[PDB]
Amino acid sequence: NNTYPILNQELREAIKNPAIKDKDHSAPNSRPIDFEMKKKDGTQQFYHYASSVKPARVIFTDSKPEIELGLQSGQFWRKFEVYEGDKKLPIKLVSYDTVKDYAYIRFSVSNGTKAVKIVSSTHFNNKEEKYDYTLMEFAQPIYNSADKF
Amino acid sequence: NNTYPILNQELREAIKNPAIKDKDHSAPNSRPIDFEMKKKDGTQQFYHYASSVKPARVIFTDSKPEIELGLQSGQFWRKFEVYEGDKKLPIKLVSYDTVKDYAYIRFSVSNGTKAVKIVSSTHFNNKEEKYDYTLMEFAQPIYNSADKF
Amino acid sequence: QVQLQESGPGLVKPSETLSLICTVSGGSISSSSYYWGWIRQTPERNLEWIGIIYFSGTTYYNPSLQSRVSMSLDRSTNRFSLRLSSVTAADTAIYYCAKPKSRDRGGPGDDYFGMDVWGQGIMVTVSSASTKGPSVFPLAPSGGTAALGCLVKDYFPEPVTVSWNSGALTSGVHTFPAVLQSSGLYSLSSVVTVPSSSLGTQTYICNVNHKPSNTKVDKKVEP
Amino acid sequence: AEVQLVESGGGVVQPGGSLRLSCAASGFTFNKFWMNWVRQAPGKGLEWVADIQVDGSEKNYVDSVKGRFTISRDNGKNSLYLQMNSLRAEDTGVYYCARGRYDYWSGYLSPWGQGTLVTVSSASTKGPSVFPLAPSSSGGTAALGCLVKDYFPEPVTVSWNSGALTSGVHTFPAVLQSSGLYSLSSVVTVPSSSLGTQTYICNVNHKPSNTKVDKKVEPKSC
Amino acid sequence: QVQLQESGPGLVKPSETLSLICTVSGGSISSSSYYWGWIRQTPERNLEWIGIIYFSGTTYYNPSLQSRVSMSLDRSTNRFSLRLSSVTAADTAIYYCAKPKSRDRGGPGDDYFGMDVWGQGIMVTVSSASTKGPSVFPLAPSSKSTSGGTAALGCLVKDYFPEPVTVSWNSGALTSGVHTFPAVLQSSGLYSLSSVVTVPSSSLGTQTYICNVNHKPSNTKVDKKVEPKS
Amino acid sequence: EVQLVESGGGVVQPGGSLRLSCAASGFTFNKFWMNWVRQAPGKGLEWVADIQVDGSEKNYVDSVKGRFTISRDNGKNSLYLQMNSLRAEDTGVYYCARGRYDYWSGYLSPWGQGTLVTVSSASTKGPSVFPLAPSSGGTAALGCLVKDYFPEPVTVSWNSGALTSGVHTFPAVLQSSGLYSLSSVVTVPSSSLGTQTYICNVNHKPSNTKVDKKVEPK
Amino acid sequence: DIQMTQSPSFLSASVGDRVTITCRASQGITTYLGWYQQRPGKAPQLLIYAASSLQSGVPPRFSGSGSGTEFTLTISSLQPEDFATYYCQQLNTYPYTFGPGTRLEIKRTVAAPSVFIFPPSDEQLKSGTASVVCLLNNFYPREAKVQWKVDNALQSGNSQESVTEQDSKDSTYSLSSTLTLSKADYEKHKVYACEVTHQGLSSPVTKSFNRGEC
Amino acid sequence: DIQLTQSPSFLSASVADRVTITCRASQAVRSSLAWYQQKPGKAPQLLIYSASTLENGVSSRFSGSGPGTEFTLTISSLQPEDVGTYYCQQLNTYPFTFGPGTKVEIKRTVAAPSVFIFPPSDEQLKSGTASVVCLLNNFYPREAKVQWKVDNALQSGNSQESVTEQDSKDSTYSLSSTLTLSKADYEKHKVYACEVTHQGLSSPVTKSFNRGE
Amino acid sequence: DIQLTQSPSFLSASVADRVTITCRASQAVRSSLAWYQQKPGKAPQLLIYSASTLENGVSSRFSGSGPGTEFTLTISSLQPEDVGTYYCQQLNTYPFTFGPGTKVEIKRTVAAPSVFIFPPSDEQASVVCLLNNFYPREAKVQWKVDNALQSGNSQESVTEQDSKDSTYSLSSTLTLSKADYEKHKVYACEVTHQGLSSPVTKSFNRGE
Amino acid sequence: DIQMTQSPSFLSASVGDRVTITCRASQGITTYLGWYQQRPGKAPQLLIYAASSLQSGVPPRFSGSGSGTEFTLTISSLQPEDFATYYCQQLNTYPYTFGPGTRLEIKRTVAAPSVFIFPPSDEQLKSGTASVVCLLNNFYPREAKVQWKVDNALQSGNSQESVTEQDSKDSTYSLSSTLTLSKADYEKHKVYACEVTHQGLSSPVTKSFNRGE
Repeated sequence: NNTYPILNQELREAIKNPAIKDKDHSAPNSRPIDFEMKKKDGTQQFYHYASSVKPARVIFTDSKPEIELGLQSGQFWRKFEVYEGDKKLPIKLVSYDTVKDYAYIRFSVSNGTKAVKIVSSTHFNNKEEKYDYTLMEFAQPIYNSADKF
Repeated sequence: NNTYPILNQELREAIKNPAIKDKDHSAPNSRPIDFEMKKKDGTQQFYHYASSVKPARVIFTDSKPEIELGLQSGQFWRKFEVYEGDKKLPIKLVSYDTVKDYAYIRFSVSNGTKAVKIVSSTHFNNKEEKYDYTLMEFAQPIYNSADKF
Repeated sequence: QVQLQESGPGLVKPSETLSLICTVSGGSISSSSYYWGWIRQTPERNLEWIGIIYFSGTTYYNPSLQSRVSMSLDRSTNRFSLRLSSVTAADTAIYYCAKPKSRDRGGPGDDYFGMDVWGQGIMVTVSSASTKGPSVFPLAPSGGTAALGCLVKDYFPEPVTVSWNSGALTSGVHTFPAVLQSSGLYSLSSVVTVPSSSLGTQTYICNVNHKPSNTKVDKKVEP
Repeated sequence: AEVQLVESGGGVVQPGGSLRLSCAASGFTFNKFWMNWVRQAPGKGLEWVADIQVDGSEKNYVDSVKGRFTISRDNGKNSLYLQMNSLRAEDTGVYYCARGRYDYWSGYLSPWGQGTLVTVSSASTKGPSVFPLAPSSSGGTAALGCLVKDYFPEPVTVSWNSGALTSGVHTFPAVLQSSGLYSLSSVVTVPSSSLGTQTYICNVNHKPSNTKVDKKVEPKSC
Repeated sequence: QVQLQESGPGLVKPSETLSLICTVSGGSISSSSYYWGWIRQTPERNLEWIGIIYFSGTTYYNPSLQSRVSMSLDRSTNRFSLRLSSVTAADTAIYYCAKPKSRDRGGPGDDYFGMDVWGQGIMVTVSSASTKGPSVFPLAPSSKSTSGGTAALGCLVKDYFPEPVTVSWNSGALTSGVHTFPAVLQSSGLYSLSSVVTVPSSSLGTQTYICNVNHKPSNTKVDKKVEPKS
Repeated sequence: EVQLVESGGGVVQPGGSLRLSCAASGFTFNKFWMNWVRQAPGKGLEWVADIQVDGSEKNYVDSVKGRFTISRDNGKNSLYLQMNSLRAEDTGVYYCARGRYDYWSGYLSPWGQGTLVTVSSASTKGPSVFPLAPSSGGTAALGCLVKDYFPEPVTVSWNSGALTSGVHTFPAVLQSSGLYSLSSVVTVPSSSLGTQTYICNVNHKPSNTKVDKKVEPK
Repeated sequence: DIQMTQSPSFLSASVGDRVTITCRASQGITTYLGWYQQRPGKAPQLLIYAASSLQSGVPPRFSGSGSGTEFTLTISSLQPEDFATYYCQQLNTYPYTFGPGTRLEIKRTVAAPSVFIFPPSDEQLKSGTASVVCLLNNFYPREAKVQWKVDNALQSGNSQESVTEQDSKDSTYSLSSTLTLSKADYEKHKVYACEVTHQGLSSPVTKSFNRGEC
Repeated sequence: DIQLTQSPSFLSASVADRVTITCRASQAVRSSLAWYQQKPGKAPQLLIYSASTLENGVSSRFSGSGPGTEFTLTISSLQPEDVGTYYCQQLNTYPFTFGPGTKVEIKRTVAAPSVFIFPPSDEQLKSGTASVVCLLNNFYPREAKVQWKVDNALQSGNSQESVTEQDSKDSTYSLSSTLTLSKADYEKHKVYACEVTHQGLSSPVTKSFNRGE
Repeated sequence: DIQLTQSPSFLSASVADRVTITCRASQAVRSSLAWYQQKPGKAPQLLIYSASTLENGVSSRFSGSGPGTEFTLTISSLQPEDVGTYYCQQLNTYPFTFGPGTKVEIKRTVAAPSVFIFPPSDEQASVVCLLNNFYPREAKVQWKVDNALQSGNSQESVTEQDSKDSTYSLSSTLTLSKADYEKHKVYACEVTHQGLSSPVTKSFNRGE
Repeated sequence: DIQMTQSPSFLSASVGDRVTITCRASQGITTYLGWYQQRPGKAPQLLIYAASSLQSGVPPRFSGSGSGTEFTLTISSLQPEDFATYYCQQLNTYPYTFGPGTRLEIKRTVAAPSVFIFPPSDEQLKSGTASVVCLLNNFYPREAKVQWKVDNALQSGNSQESVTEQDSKDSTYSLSSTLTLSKADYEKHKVYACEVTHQGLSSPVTKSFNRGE
């Protein structure tokens, strides 16, 4: 087990945690991984691409490949859940850039994963603004270590 | 697994709950246990004895010994808290008899327990009449099966 | 300032139930005390604690009268009551309705200091009964001295009020304790002394009042 | 409050048929509260349908519904189910999810969900005919409209000139015809000097069928 | 109803940064729209999308301009900005401020239908040339008693840089019959414009006519009056 | 209910040691940050230390570092504070207190009820109870000075608790002795002063002392 | 079941009144009773539980009163958001039954209806039936009556209406009665009338057209 | 039950004397002990609660000593109105039991009784008996002999006597001897007399009445 | 960048004609396609979104099409206020690209222009010539001095077609240096047009 | 350290009133700040977190405002149980420091003390030490001032005082001042006085005794 706050709570609320205020989230034993953010009909999901740090990041551990995602406008993100097939992943919150308003999340993903699904929302107009389905497609299949083209 | 209401609330308020209106609180696998009710100087507590069902009950389960107390004049009891040392035992309200005005409360107590502290209050003259300390002392030590001398 | 008073009856058959009522008079709202008491006094002038009833109707009776005693609160009428079953001659006592003394600060409260206001008390005899009301005969008078009186004879059970001139003349009055005659029946004498210059002028009317038997006989003394 | 009760699963069915209603719950510990289903036939009031205990160990139904509906839980998924079989005409209505008022309290319900419509009726999904209610000619105010006849099911959304004309409009509640089909009318009260010169088009939109009609309403040829 | 308006300046030098503001003033709290847009129109009458900025301050630029565009929003003053850097003559255009069409049901929300209300536009020329203020010479009416009953008149707004010009006849009280021409570039580098109006002939003795030549990039504002001479 | 029960407190002398305990129940102890906060008699709150979920990180205030050690035991559900090398500045009430949500530092609810730590090299001593004599109409005041005692507390009552009205038991004051001193008074009619007698009930439970002293005119 | 009944049923009142609605149960209940509020098109919300215990968040003017069988909901000083239908539930014995409701409307000066009659389109008569529509517009109270007159002879079984929810700005209603007849019933007869009773017209008002020529 | 004992059971003391009653319990009773005062034909009145606290309205001559097992009621200066019986009551254990009482007599000068004989009335001439009442009105002490005569003939078993509880003002008693004898036994004898022995009389004073005159 | 094509680029049609513009996308774009109307000197106004829904306060004469690749804007019955360019925008993929524009000219009967020639003022020498309300747009302005053509000395400017009249106006300015101007007699403006049966000439000369 | 200072540190206020209290920091802290409530004799409790956010179980009348250095807590409608000390804490960087606090008390019309003075006992002088006590009974507000005089000479650094918690019933403070002197010192001098200044007395009021009687 790790000591990081698992997200079972609005991202708007977990950023308020002092334990991960501006915490170093470095991982030099990692790499860039480009990505696309999509709707159910294969189109782009425009808010999600616009408001997420490119490149995302694969960290290599002694077990299973971990994926970091910066998400911009952190205090305006509400629901943030990540799913592999129909199996919900536990999302760990690692840092909150208070100057930039950037939340850095991390989810362990299965060996060979090409793309991952995202149920999310935002805080606009004193209302929850929903996004049922947001597929996060990755530029290539995700693996253990650097043994991929 | 517990489905009964855990008393975190005034006793006068939790008796309004419909889940436990005239609910069957029988438990054949149990026995009588006599008890005293006493102030901090060792004297008797006159109201807490006078308005408690004689005798109490010890209900035997596969894990730990449970005591049932019937509290007369329930609409008039405000605070009701029970402690073993000063570790707060949770109090499950099992029944409220509507005709007779009697609440029936359960608390799991530790094995070998001789007595138990009670912080409490009543609703008299539109005011809170506090009872700081009441010791519910038992006739003999409380164990969970048939071994009581 | 709470005053208290006791309702009858004063005669009970052995086996049958003694049923008395206490009506809370004064400052009232019957949550002017946290509890209410009953005390009785046996013919040897000894006092026994009967039991209490709290504000909420829960009770605490003496372990020596447990199986027989009972109490309700009424709260709409300003009343609390005493019931006593399976009655013997031993229970022939004066029964007293009472209220606790409460503390200095934030009173009334759950305090066991003593009882401050008390009823006037009600006598309750237990007998195979007869229950007879009194004949009232004069006592003929004859400066200074000049005495006269009412002989209250042949009544059962106790007590009697003797009052003279409606309460107005209480100077010098002596209401005697009764004596058990060997008829089975009681007898009381009541006298007052007054000036010899005031005989052929003033008018002297007894106020003989009997409960349980509803008899009120007033009567003059000439001669 | 962060308390949320989000229902789905409602729809149209026929007599003798089946439907499972769902209810998502977030912002409270789900395995510490009773859950209830209440209903509302269109126009009429509230009727208690069912409740279910904290861990699925006790369930109650109303005498109407008993032996056809089953109430159900899943504390791990935070869901409340209502499996409705053998459906009748008297079961058509709004179906509210509703949480007990406190931890382990049975009876009193707050808060509720926003409802899911359930229609039971052997009529096929048909789409409306829009027929113009033409305005016939003090001479300062004239009324005109669209009659939206022979569609199924609810709801429809009528607006006027693409939303531009919002003022003095009345869209009426529909009426169940003995066809089994609905019929509603929208009316707008308008200046009479504007009848010849200003154009009125009503916008009928039916989601359950994919029918849109934009009918023009004008004074009759006389 | 929301309205939008674009603020200056309309001259920028080659390699400087183009800095425009858009005030959303007009019945809103600036969270009356999920995102806000900037489009431009080039001299060839083509439209290029520049980018959006959402309610939350996150932006999404055109990959063609990306490396040079920048947008903030400012809730207190109720505005969003476009900043465009390392500018060239390829960037001489009319910049437009915009707000998405939102569904008529549950909105505003994250909807891509098109843009319903637009700012009025604002033209931005890109060169070194120093702002010049216009000479304003009259155009001489009913030059005859062979006038046709309706007689023509105007104001030759000459010798200025850059664009635009407002010509408002009287107070804007007479819009009817007015023709403000497009301007034409000269061998100087300086723009020259005509703006005429045609009105009845026995309304000269009676009615008074003056042009209102406004030039925003130069702070110049002349009021030349025009009657026949004699 | 979330529960936090502290033991271990009491009296210790300058230089000395004391280990504090905190039993925690009604939550997953291994998923929350645990903090210590203190409060010196009469004064306000001041953060002491915190410890991460698995005892990975610990932070101490500057005053306390080098001397106090904070620890855990997730299998026993308890939190420790090992206080060595103890000072005059350290005498106060010491609150156990949990992070407000899973893996949240800093913000603290709920806290525990409190455990007094005293640091004073003075010995356990019984109080001397001395009368406060009333001197000449319209309402007189009288009392009992309870002097020269250690440690806290004292429970004073009057006429065996049957005199509650107008009674002001004051907070104690530390004297340069090391030893405490309290005053207790009552307001009573003047006409009830040579007849009705007034006898205060000083009970000091950290020693064997209970003194009943009578207060009368001169 | 335990039958729950409610006296006031429909009740007119303005912003500021002291309003009292009641609820009655066929058996003894103690105080095991709740009150609920629901506005048009919206979900319900609990007001009062345990007969008189006020629910968390709800403003202080809502009373609860009663014990046994008779019960009472009392709103001290009424407001614009308070206008709604109001339900009582018993929670003594299953089924936990509701009441029929008490609907609460905004009182107003008596307003007469404007009346309009509408022919059927010709576009409709090609399908085989004809609907003739009559609009009653902006009237108080709700109690109106619509009578359909073909050749001066009363209709029945063949027409159904629906009323709008009380308006936001003018506290008025509107009514739309729709007459359904065949194309064959319809071509025979000539004059089609809509007679209208209301307390704001001293006379029963009628609008007519003649099928074919104006 | 905790038994409460009270010493003495009876007490004759003079006006202005210091009187100290005592009350013990069979076990520890803390300060939970009140003192009551019962006057003749009257309900008890709380004097002292909680060992040593005086009650509202009671005069400041009554004190009470402090906690344990031995307790004390003191009357500093005893007055004529302090006649009655003084009870203690504990409020430590239930039932709240009482003591036997301490009866308090007031010592006074010896005083002669006023003596009056009364006939049987015209109204009791109707069916029954003749009852002849003799009264000794204001005297002290309580020991006083009565003697009924019928033409110098002694009596026994006709007459029951009743004696007054002591006055709150005079500190005096009174006494009512009623001779009762059959009506046909009454019309036999011609003079009746009531002879009175007492300290305040040198030799015994008599009172006759002789039928009708 | 998804490319859009509009056919035609320009169009001329009479009042009460049924008009149809096209707009093709280089890929599939479902129903994500809006239509705009730029009137002269005004910002684009949204006509149609979702491919076929009509916008608030826009006339019922504009229809939609789609969804897929080829889209058509229809004007049922063409009126003189419809002048200007009609744009096509896709919102499927970013950047939300537009089409080149369809310019819509209103066709009407042939009106002669009214010719007016404006003399210069004394503070420096250009002479403007106005052609007020004419159709079609092909008109020819020939400047003269002493009866001599002036090739090179002038530049012209023409308005966008009127919202009501369906007419154009032309302004032609002949610039000269003052030594050229005051040293010279008569200044004519010969105008050719389809609505003028022989060229019409307006002139003045110095000091009159 | 990041220093947390607080305004005001004592605040007078009635039940119904609309109260505000500030917290300020020596550096910038985003909205990383809590508000805590502690009643007398009781553990603290979380009211507000993240500058604005309301902890579960807190009533809707407590607001939280400010961002940067200056922070605000607002109770819109004040109640009987809101009288307590309120603490801000920064949670930007360690050490996670609290501020001195702000104390909320009940408001009352101004009230003068009854001043009493007490000699040392004869019981205590036998130790070799002597404590003279002054009582200021039942006064509002808290700011009073005690000046001691031995033969009319101001004392200094030989007295300590303490004040009671405010009364629930009459909202009044009470004060005790103990002048401690030795036996030799005490018996050198004669007049011992206690002077009390306050808002409700117009001159300072002096009580005195002379040693011996």
